[PDB]
Amino acid sequence: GTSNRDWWPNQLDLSILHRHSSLSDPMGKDFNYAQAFEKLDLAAVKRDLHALMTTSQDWWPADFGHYGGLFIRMAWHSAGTYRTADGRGGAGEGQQRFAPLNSWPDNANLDKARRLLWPIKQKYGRAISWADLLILTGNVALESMGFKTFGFAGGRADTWEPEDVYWGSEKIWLELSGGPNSRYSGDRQLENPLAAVQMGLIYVNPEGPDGNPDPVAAARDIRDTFARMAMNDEETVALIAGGHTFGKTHGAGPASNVGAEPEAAGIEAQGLGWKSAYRTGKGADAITSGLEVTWTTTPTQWSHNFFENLFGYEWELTKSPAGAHQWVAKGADAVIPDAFDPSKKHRPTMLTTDLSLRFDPAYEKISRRFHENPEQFADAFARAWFKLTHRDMGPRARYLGPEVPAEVLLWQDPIPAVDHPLIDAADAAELKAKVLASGLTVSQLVSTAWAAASTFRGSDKRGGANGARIRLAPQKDWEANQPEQLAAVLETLEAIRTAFNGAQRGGKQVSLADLIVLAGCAGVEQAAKNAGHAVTVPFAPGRADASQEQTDVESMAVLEPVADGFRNYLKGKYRVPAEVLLVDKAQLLTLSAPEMTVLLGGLRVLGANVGQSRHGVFTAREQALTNDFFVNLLDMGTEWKPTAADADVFEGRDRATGELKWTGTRVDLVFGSHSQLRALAEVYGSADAQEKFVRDFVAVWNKVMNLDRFDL
Amino acid sequence: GTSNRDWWPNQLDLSILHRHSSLSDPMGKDFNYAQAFEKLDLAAVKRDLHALMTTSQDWWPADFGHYGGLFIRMAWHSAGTYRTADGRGGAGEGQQRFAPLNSWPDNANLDKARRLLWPIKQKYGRAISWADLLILTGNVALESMGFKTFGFAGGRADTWEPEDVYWGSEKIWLELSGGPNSRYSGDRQLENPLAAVQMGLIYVNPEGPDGNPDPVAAARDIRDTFARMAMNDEETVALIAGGHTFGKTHGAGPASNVGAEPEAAGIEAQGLGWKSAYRTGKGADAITSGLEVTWTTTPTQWSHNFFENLFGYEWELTKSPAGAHQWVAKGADAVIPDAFDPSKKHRPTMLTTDLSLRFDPAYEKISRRFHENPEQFADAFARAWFKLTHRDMGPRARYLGPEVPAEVLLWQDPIPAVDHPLIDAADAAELKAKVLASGLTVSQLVSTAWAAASTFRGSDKRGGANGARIRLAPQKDWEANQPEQLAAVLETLEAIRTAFNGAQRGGKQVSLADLIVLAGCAGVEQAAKNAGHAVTVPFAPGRADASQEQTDVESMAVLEPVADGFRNYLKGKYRVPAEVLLVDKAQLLTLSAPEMTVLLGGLRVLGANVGQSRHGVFTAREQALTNDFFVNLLDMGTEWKPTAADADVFEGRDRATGELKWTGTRVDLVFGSHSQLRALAEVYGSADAQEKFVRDFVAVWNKVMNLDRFDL
Ligand code: HEM
Ligand code: HEM
Ligand SMILES: [Cl-]
Ligand code: NA
Ligand code: NA
Repeated sequence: GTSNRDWWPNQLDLSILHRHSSLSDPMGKDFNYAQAFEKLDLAAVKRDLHALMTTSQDWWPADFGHYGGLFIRMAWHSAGTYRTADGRGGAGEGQQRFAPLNSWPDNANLDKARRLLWPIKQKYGRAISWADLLILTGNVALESMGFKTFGFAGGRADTWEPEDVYWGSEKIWLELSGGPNSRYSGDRQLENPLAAVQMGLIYVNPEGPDGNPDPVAAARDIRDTFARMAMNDEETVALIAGGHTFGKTHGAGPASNVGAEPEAAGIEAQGLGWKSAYRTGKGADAITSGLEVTWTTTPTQWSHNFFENLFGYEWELTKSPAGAHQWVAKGADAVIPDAFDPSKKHRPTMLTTDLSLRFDPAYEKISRRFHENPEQFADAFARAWFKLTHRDMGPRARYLGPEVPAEVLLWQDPIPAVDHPLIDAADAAELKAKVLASGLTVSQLVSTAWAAASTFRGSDKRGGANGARIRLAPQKDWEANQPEQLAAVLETLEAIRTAFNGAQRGGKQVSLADLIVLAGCAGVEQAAKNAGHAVTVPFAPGRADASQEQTDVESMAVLEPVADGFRNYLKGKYRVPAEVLLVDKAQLLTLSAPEMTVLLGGLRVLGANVGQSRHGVFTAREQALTNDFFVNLLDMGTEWKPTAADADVFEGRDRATGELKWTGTRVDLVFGSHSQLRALAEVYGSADAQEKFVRDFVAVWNKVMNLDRFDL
Repeated sequence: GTSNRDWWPNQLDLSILHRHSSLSDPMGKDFNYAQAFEKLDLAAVKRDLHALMTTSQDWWPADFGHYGGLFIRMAWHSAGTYRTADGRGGAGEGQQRFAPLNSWPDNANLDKARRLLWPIKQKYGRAISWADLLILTGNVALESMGFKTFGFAGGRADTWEPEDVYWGSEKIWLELSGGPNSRYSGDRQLENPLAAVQMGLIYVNPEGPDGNPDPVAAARDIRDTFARMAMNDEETVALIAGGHTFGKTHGAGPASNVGAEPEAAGIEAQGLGWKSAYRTGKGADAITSGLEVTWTTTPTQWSHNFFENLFGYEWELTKSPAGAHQWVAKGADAVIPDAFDPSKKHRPTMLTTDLSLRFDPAYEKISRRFHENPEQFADAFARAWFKLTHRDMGPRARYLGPEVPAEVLLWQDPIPAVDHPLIDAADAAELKAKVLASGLTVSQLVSTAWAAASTFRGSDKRGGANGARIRLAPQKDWEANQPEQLAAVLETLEAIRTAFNGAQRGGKQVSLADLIVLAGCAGVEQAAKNAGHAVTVPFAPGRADASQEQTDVESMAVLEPVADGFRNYLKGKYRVPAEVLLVDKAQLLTLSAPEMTVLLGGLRVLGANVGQSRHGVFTAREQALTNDFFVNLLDMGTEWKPTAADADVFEGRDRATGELKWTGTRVDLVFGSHSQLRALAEVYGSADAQEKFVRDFVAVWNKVMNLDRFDL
């Protein structure tokens, strides 16, 4: 059947805003995962997982009689899709069990790992999510083989359909770089927001860059992709050598033996894939990557044998039974045990990418330190394994269960505890009146609260107004945040705060983080009053102020809005049309198409635009909350044309007289162009819509102010 | 960006079950269109629409100074997408304003017509839908130009995104037959469920079949496509001759002047398309179809001039100014007015498809009768226009406002009024005990109530258990309904009815329609009891029994289920795989994926399979309501393979011993295979899910029993 996407392959896709509907969710609308998890007997789950580690199924026999290695790779792959650029991927939604990730070549035979866990998932039911189980299983694998983990948090709710993610433009799995859809340009520059070298890989090609078995060149791809997944040199070395302390690769015969990935397989495979015609198809005959490497003398026990082997031998380029590049120890004894035959032993082997840890000069210093000091190695690995598997879980308030680490980590963007009484309804009314009496405008108050709250992204639950980090480096200097206007608003608000907190009894006080949001609420109420409408904007106190010392300035760079349609802002020119970037921004904010529409039309007439640009400001009563944006956009008395200067900017002229009435961007005019957005704009631009516009605008304003409020 | 559809273009699409969520809907979840429409001043709207008819806009000037013809085409095209095969298309959801229909070639310049209506839509807001306004505007155009309509119902709620319709497989607009995705095979057989001859046409090609100007062969396409839109010979002639009493076609210059359709046009076109470089690009210079035909000497007034011209001249094949085939009257004077220049007159002209009404022998007799009896033409056209424009609105109980015709029409599948007290909860408990004491089994009761209720489709709101049509021709004879078993159940239930109605005083009686659904509910109660669960199934009385004379046997044939995965039924072998037909059926029943999953798992263990097939009956306690289907399907102890005889039947064998445990169809095993369906099966197959399975099943059972209950 030919679809709208076939006919008009470049039209905006709004479906990404309407995923995760009550319709697709088999749980009741009242289902609370946290409430179910908090009654889970986690100790009983961990005992079942521990017994599973050494209970081989004949449909996928356990290497060395232990599934630990397989389950560590499973949990590492669940977490390893994460990109810092947009916070998409990671383990936080259990997306490994859906398309496309369930059928990525780098996830080959993790279908077997997930099937081994069905009996335990079945036993504990809704009290443990697949998303949590995949990570827990990884932890129990490590614990069962003598490794002390840093801890574990539950709270990853299951999802019921594929995340809409840009994974790249290539039309062939594992396509080498330099093709018609190359993710590389210039001097091997990987396109944002990608964090893997090839379509269907987690980070890098274990053979080396585009198959070239050079460990030095491979090191470059390792550093670049791992930085793009929030990992520095020390963390990267600890993770790779930590993982490759356990288990083995599978390359027993030619890859051409392996059949269809799960999403392409027959219905009778019942959700499994990569069926191999090679000998038994499994166990001693398994083919996964096409490499055949076993790193250590005890693949089912924690050791420091990975670095002993890395540094204790010289390495020779060789080929797996499948014809993949890999390395073997020159002049070595057969010291490595076979996975199935207790009478066979093998020489030490390494991947190109393992030799990166010795032949990259910066990696070599860390690898030597970890070699000489295996206790430093074990602590770095434990901290990195925690960070990897929790990086997208959001604030510490979301962390459930008895194994949550007490140590607060810089990477968590921590919020101090609140140790004092909160402001009540009468206090909030008093502070709103003081804000409005200071002379701060609707535009200053709405702009500032928008700038603070709109850094939130539901992809990894980073950002939001909690913390008041808008006052700190680097947020206070982001071009979109208008740093000089921002500094003047914050100076006034901080004087209001000091005066209010000075006058209080009983330790009651208000955070700047709360006052920034409450001020924006006053601005919206004033705008409604300006329009002749009395509304109360909801407000929930309880935000706290984080310090500069509790803020990683480098990690915060990825939250800079370089495109924000709701402020008619574009830092530079991009491949991607501005209207596509607007819908991407709405998805990160968790907004529906109706919520995006009403929010943007309101923000335009409140003066939220960066630099007080007139673009899209379709009103003669700026700083009044009206549906003017919609009534004026949909007026067929106005005709629109691109400017000679700039084809991304449109003039709206009286169709009769040619008089210039308005200017607008692609972000403004898409609401009068796109057939589904124009239908929404019509509802808000109708003569009966004033009360609905104000109500809906206040609702979506309050939603944005509260995105990071997991403390509630 | 490469998507799951790009990687796996044959996988099932579940997104069609999760459209029309609260997320995409700008209205509150409490919004009731019927209540809004009931408060509309319909008189005021019609005055505004009368005024609009002759208020010409410069950007699309009115032919003859009256938009009536354009608006009649607009309304005809809104209604004209309808197919009897699945009930999809039609005017009932206002889909002409969305992709792809807003951009079909046959809908060229109807973007101008919809834009002319924006001021009226704006003025009345949510109190009149686009869907109601398109039809009402058609009605007012006819009334303006002197034709009395049969009436008008409101109540078509607006929709907020495109409907998922199979319009065909061609990848080229207007592709002629015999291409690589031909909708024709054999002796010009049109594939079900399509009801148009080319991709992007409403019914037929106005030049003739694949552009060959033979009015006799064109008549064959007209008869076939109109039949597939529920219209017989009389209705077809009345509609074509009626429509083409008004207005004109547009082909003033070559089609190459005409630019991008609306979904392809620049953002500056603000939702309009087909911008033309020919002269002024509008009015006298307009290009829409490429044909240049004006039928009557009074194109803005009801006349008898269509059939006077048709029969009154001999016709000569000629070419429009765009190169299109059309016909001119031999030796005629210039009697037809110009649309713009009072000093120009034209000879009569006709389309190939107009001449069909004269040169097809069966049409010729109707056309001659209409020519000789113009009152019979006016009455037939008025009745056909009402049917065309209301065909997909469902039972008369949905019809709103003060212009609803009182006459009950056979095509409405009418239900008699209830004129008696209904059964109460005490009566319902008595009837259920009598049903269970009769000896009717769980399997008999569930199968019968499923057969009765599951004919409903939300596409045109035809079907359902109201009317007890399962006891009439043709439903009582349908293979899927198991005619011999059905006869036996109906006889027993009619004996219980006769005895209950005979014992009543005060006129109280129960309909067979009610008793069939109540007897199904008792069957589900009994099944729950068989499984040790205490369950009440909700029931709402008030169905009535329709007569055979109130049931058009030929119209009822299109509701026959030739595929029903819920009974593991396939009537023959189709090109579409059975799991695609299952999701298609779920969409028609208005089911979500979770609802489809629970229902099918339950029906399999209750014995609802046609012919008592063992396929998918994965329980050892048939007629007990359990989640056995899920627990057994997901059991990894079982391995599945297609049979020798039949690649569409699968055997489930113990992995260890090779013993046969189960058999299943594609419809059974897709729940074990598709990654999203398997995630749902797992919820219902978990150790904590027995009660949730029972309660979810009862909810979706009652939902199906109530689908056609608009009387509530
Ligand atoms: C440059 C980064 C990495 C590369 C290129 C890489 C590559 C690979 C490859 C090709 C395999 C073999 C797959 C098979 O044939 O079964 C594998 C196995 C494995 N990897 Fe990695 N890996 C990397 C990082 C990591 C990290 C960060 C972890 C965990 C902290 C990890 C843990 C494992 C484990 C446990 C296995 C063994 C699976 C088993 O026993 O079945 N890897 N790796
Ligand atoms: C065999 C079936 C039919 C064919 C092939 C057909 C074909 C056409 C074509 C090609 C046009 C010219 C479009 C243009 O260039 O602007 C037209 C116009 C029109 N048709 Fe039909 N039509 C059919 C049936 C109907 C029916 C059922 C109705 C209404 C009951 C209808 C009412 C109209 C009217 C009112 C116009 C004039 C538009 C104007 O004045 O702007 N037609 N038709
Ligand atoms: Cl639930
Ligand atoms: Na994420
Ligand atoms: Na329909």
